[PDB]
Amino acid sequence: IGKIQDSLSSTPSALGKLQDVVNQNAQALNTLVKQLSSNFGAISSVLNDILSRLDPPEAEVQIDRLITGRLQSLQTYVTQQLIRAAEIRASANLAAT
Amino acid sequence: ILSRLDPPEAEVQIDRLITGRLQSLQTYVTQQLIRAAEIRASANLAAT
Amino acid sequence: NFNFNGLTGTGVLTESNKKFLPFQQFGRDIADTTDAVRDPQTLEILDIT
Amino acid sequence: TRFASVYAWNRKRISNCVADYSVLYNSASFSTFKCYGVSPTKLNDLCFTNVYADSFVIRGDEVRQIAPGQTGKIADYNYKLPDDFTGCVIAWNSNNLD
Repeated sequence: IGKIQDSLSSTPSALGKLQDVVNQNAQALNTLVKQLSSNFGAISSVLNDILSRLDPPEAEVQIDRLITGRLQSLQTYVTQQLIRAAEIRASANLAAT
Repeated sequence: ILSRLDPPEAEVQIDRLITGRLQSLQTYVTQQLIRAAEIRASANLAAT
Repeated sequence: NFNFNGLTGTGVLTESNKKFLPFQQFGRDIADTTDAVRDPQTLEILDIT
Repeated sequence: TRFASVYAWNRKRISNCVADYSVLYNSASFSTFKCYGVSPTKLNDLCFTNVYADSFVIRGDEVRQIAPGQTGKIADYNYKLPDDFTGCVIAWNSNNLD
């Protein structure tokens, strides 16, 4: 028992799985929030870029591009989460058995 | 489109083409992901 | 209601005690979002939440 | 009063000065208080007011056989030009009172 206690206290690299599990989600969320700052072919990328600044009969044909460019970014994220949860379930079943 | 045309003439074509071409990639990526996911389970069964 | 840099809108600001360089005008966070501002009326620093 | 050649463009300066564009359109010499299109969408943003006071000349000919993304023809020689295009524009004729 003392041997394994000391070995676990010494070696820090045994928890890579538990570390990367959290790291993946953190990175995915960071990417998702970062994505908001892309122009998607428009002049500007700020959320305010659809708020108080240019005429309707020329800006309605422009805001549509931004709104349709922001949605696939959500679609990919939800698919990624689906796959990750799908494999986590099998891991949990193995652990329970 | 480029060498016989005046330069700034083909936005609405090249943009739609590049968006469409890009869209075709994630489908193949997803298929590969699903197939690899199944293969992992098969390999685990074989190892056991 | 109304306190930012030069006309109309509805926004967000809080109080702070940060130490700033005298020439900087904007304070942004990791998320590329403004989170700290300074005013020339009196040279204290204001934050965002 | 003085409109010289390109070397001596006129200037309004922001110094010891107070009047809105409201005063500027309230006159009879000018007849508009807009540009040709500004409304709640898409370019203008920091908390901020207007345009700065400088004057120059630019060109925009090749637009009809055009869909943007590449290099133009006209706006190069006598004054350097940036690229981004959006916002408000006013231009019409006047040939009566001078």
